[PDB]
Amino acid sequence: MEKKTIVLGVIGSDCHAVGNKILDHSFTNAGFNVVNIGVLSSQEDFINAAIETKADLICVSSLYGQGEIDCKGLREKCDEAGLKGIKLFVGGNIVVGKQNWPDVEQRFKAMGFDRVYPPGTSPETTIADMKEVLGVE
Repeated sequence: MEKKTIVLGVIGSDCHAVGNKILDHSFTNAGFNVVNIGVLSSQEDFINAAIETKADLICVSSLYGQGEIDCKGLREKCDEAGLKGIKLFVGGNIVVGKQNWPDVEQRFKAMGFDRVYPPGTSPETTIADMKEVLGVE
């Protein structure tokens, strides 16, 4: 929970990475470690490196630009009950929704250990990245 490990990346077509947008600065604001992959959706590949670095949380810079891979990727990592990564502050993740998610995160509402930053947030919300996840939920 206070593990120094933040694996960040993804994003689709949007300049380059307006998510990169120093969410890694929040690393510093968490006294955590950096595990920037890039703009890939390395599931089972960075899951092998999630044992390595010991990914505490995952920060996606995409509102579904990772598929059902990253969706039931970390949910499967919970359901793994071996790989630690039950904290997923998934930036963007599904547009036109906040709290009230469709049938998709209806089942992942029950899980709902993953929060999302609504489209139109700020890096001010990333100060709140590791403020809530490290604090209490």
